[PDB]
This record gives sequence, structure tokens and C-alpha cells, in this order.
Amino acid sequence: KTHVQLSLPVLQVRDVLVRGFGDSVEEVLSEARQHLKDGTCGLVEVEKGVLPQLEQPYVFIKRSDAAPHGHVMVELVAELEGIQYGRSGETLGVLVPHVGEIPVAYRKVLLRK
Repeated sequence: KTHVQLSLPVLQVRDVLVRGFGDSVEEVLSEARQHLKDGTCGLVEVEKGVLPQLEQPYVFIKRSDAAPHGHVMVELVAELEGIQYGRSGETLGVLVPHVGEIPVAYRKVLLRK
């Protein structure tokens, strides 16, 4: 399928144990997609002071359309030193590995895979 319904655990930035997916734009997008498929991907909602507490490159989910079955359609955009790889809509948050942190919420998304 070109899209997959996922419910992403929303993590507080200060709980996050593994603060990014790797060391290159291509690796973080690769690892993000693998973790999304494996159900091992969390979401941190972006506010003042969040991103400097996480590791670059960043992987964002961004709204790709204006929401089947409650699931917002999203796609991945990476960012490294102020350059984004991909073009999409509003940021829903930054993806991180999930290693058992307790979430505050779930974000239902339809991921363009």
C-alpha cells in the first residue's frame, strides 16, 4: 500500500532516550521509515526549545493534504543545518525512536510509504 494507518505515541522531549535516527539526511529518513513500519517510532510536538534538545538531522512529519478515518495524511521531510529535503505542509512533529517511553497522547496519521 502507498499509505499505512499508524497511531504514533506522542513523547515529551525530556523523556526521549534516543534523540534522533542517525547522522545523515538519507540515514534518518531510512531509519524513520523502518521504525514507522516496525511500530518503534515516537512523535515529539515542536514548540520553543524542543528542537535544540534533539539531534540533527531531524525527521519531521508534515501534513501532505487537507484526513481519512481520523488519520491525517503525512509525509517525511528531513532537516540538517537549516536545509529541508522534501517539501510538504505544516509540521505535526519530529520523529524519534520509541524505546518504551510513556506517551502523553497518540497521533493518528496516514503515512505516504
